[PDB]
Amino acid sequence: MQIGFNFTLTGTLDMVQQMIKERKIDYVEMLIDNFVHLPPEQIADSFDCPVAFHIMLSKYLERDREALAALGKRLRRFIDVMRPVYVSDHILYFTHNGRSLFHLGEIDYGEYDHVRSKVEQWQDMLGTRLYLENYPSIMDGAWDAPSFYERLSRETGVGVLFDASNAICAQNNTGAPVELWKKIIETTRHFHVAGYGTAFIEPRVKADTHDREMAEDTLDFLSRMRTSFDKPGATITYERDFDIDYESISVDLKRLRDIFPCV
Amino acid sequence: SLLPTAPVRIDADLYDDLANPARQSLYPRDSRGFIRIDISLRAYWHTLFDTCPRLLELSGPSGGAIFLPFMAWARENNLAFDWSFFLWVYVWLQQSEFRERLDEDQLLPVMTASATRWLMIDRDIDACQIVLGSRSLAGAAVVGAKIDSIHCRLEQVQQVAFAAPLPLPDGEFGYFLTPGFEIDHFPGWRPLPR
Ligand SMILES: [Fe+3]
Ligand SMILES: [Fe+3]
Ligand SMILES: [Fe+3]
Repeated sequence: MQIGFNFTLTGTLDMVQQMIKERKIDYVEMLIDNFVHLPPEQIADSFDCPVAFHIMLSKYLERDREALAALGKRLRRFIDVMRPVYVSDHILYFTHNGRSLFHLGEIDYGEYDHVRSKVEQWQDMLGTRLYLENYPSIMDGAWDAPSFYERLSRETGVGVLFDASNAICAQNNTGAPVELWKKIIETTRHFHVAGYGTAFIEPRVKADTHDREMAEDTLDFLSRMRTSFDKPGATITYERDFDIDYESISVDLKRLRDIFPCV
Repeated sequence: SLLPTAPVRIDADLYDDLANPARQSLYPRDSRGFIRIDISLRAYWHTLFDTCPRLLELSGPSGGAIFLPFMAWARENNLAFDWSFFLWVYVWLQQSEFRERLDEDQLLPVMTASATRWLMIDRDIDACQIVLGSRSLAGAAVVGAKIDSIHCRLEQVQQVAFAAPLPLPDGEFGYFLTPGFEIDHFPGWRPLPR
């Protein structure tokens, strides 16, 4: 199991290169569509390790074909220059009737035909195999999502970028057990994990804040299914987007290394 | 233990109310939908006021005297909540009970916030800089450049002053997009989206 960290803001560069030097992470996962006006070589040179791509705002389920295609062609040159270990994106509801959501929506998993056609078009554009992330469900779509992603993957050839903490938000929020994801967990070699928070007015509802250390139920998940997660060529990206404190990240990185020892 | 999904089941049943504070009470307090709407709404509240805290010196600590009437107004005029979001709050402010307390100490943060949001969320490959103009900021503009080097020490949003004077926009605000990271030729202001 390789351990990664997510690079989303240029001000974290020095801290990420330090994590690489000290061998606390083995690769960097970039939120790559934040950087498609950089020279791609310059990012390749800033990390002395393999890189992976995470795409956040393609909005490939709703975006017009012309602007989608241009972004794809630009990402395609980034893939050529950097050879990312994988390329990944989301299944997110961004806009209702022309109005942007600020807290993004879980997709109605009944709408399989629509997602499938859009996913195929976007994977085509990118020219490589695509990994799609699971949503940190609040509402009961959580129970629908495992088989939806399993079917989506077998019909289109996409992969799942299994986000362990999102699945545990889903479990805490909706009851849907993380064991539903067993089959996906044993297939994909690529994972994500992070700390999560709570709704301000209701601590029982979990929110994917990526702002703190991993919870105990999240660590028990990884630890009790460590054989199902770990695999030839398996990777797990730790994600911290807020309270990006070096020391708080270093313990969570070490916690992952304890759960997945090097040999 | 779990909170019931009450009148609904999936997020898709809630889409229409995710940005409407007046319709939140229609869900049971104990229902999960009430909570889900509250999280979406606090996301709107915090995007507005975390980025522009001086707006709370107008509303007061809860932000309500801006948040509620503005959210109702954005639904009425069917605003998109795009990068222009903050600019539209300032527009609403100019016709509100607070219009007498606007000054450049309030104008520049909302201009910086919209320029910042455009350059973080816009994904047009051909647009590299946004230029914002305002009738309350003559001769200067607020420019938002997309990141084009992992090693830039400067802020991505700057106030740039023009040597040749600029036409005041038609509305309170105007904008235009730049294909590279220079500004040559002024193409005319465009009005705010939505
Ligand atoms: Fe993600
Ligand atoms: Fe994730
Ligand atoms: Fe997450």
